[PDB]
Amino acid sequence: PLESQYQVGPLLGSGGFGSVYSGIRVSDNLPVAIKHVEKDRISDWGELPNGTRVPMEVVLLKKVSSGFSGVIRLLDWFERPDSFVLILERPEPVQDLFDFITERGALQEELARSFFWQVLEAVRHCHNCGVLHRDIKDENILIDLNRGELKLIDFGSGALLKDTVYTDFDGTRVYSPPEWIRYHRYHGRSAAVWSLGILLYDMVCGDIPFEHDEEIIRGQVFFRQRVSSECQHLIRWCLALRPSDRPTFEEIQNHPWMQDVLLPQETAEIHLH
Ligand SMILES: CCN(CC)CCCCCN1c2ccccc2Oc2ccc(Cl)cc21
Repeated sequence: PLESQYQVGPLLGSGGFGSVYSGIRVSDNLPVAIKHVEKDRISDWGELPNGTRVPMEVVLLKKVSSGFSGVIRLLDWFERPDSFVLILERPEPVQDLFDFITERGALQEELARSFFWQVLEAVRHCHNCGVLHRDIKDENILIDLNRGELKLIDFGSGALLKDTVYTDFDGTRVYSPPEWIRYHRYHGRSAAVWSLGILLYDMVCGDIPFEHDEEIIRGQVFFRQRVSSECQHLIRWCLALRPSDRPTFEEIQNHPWMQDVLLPQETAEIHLH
């Protein structure tokens, strides 16, 4: 019934996450994204309420797709003999944040503030749902250009949130914290905060701060672009070398740089129309 219920469109991209296509749900013409992954390329498995064997991505997406949030929701899934197929929300028009920043350069702080806030709200949501994303970055954030609303994608390197140590990582290296680089050990939240510092820098500078492992471990941040003392301070805080010197989500959201955020719609009127 998968081919009956969805009309397939153009390929949107492919990579470690599989292949993703543009789609339309024939029911009510809902725009969707159709993502295929081959079974032998799945290392991470978990189980359902009814308890069948599924990719962990499905377990994690189910856990975060209840109610509204800043997460692209899993609408349905299908097993095939050699692959799983996931039906996801698709905003229209949409652009990922990597492309947006490539095209438009470093973001004005008012815009970075709005965007970064919405990311923080989405990541808190995942955390509340018992999900750790583990690959927060520009390419995993979609922008609904009409509503000014950001949406997290790609739970393929994620895990159940826990309070004990993680000793595996298959997210993006240049967003990975120094403790991972040095010990192959991190805890969830504070590694997430590090990734968020990288993202914020990326937003306001138009590129990431560190390329090589030794820069990550050195942790010295240099600004190529004019950025306010308050934004610089938040970034250097998120990027504390010691995980315990990093702020909590609450402390990030109470930081003075974070005050007076624009709502999504205003953000789109000002910056996106
Ligand atoms: C690197 C950005 N872009 C170049 C053209 C490649 C597209 C990667 C994003 C595809 N994606 C996507 C990638 C990886 C996991 C889930 C995903 O869910 C989506 C849902 C809706 C849309 Cl519109 C897109 C996705």
